[PDB]
Amino acid sequence: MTNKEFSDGFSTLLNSFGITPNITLDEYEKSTFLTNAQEQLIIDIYSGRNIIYGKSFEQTEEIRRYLSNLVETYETSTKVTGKLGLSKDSVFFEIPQDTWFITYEVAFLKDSRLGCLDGIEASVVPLPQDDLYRAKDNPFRGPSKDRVLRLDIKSDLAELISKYNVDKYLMRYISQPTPIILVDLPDGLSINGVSTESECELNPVVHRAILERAVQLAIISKTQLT
Amino acid sequence: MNVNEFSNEFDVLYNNIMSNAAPGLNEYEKSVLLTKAQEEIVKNYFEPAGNKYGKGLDDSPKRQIDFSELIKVGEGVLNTSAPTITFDKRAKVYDLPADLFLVINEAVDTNAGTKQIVPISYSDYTRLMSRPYKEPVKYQAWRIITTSINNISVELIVNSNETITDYKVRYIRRPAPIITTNLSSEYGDVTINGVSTVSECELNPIIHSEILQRAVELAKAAYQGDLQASVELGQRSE
Repeated sequence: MTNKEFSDGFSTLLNSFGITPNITLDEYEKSTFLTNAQEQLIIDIYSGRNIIYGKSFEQTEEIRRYLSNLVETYETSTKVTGKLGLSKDSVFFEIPQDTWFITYEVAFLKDSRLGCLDGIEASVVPLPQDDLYRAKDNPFRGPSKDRVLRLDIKSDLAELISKYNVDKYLMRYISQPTPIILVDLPDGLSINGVSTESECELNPVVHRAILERAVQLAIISKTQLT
Repeated sequence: MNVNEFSNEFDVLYNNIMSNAAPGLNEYEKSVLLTKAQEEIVKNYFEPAGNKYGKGLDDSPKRQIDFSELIKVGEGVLNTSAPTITFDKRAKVYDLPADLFLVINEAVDTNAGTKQIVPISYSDYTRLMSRPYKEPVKYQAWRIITTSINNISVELIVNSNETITDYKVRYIRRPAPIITTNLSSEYGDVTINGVSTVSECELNPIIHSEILQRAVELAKAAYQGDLQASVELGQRSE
């Protein structure tokens, strides 16, 4: 569905300007509620907390077809120099700053010590800080040629603890979806920092579910004190 | 029924049957009372509370057919002829037709399609400009009356990045006076609303009897002349 179709369906479902009591929204309010419904729905889908679906990020074909258009791949070889880490062999990499959740995360290694295995792809294991001390020396869950520990730190950074030098850092995350903005908003206004029209980038399959959730949010907004 | 029939039946209903007959009315007086009755009937019938039935402009077939001959459609002229101070920075000033009595429907044709104009009140203006958006809904536009001289000037507020192509106004034309005879005189030309020539009732014949009855009632109230009659029959001026 397009922005015009989004607005028209929103009005039709809300029974705007009908004879019965009803609710009429501005295009800014329609955009706000559509964006809120979109982001709520995709977060609930990713966490598997939607009772209707009850499935996780890629647990079935339906959810794949829903959130296929947020999956973005990223590559980086630059390392942030001045930072204080929890180990000597700690390197820091920037995050794209539009990430929502990291779903695939792997690290290529370039070191002489692992001879004839150079350029080995290594599995970045997100490790909590409780386990870090007892995982540094762990030969089965600690850093090694086939495994790297990533700890999240401030300023959108990723502290990669490896026994070998880390050359490249690969990611595949869920991106910020573009907001659903149905009209070029006036000066000052914006949704997610976007002022112009913005079409939903997901598939049309989930557009109608987003519309239903946005409508429900609208009625909740108008009918939370009565 | 033409002006001659108004005057003749006015005499018949006023003083040709009454027992202790009163002095007959001059044609200027009859024309005055007929015009006043015309405006009074129009104002009574436009507002539901103004008449005994509780029915307004379009609340029954009779009320439709009453104003059928008084409805007119025109266009507002863009008021870029001279500079002016608009209350709202993003409002385009338009001038309504001179012969305007009441506005019942307005519409504006923009590049984004036709949009119905909603006349927003001053309290609704204050409420709506307190919200973050400050623009109309999708298929409507907003309107407020601005500095008007000799004719109504109107401020149209549309959504951003929209240009107005035309501004049609379905209004009720100002009724023309009912004048029985050429009021030209050597002693001085008298006029009802600026016209001394004969002027027929330009409304449907369905309400000609109604206007005549109201004229007779006003004539007899003036004849009585006490404060009571004037006060109770002024309640229907509205």
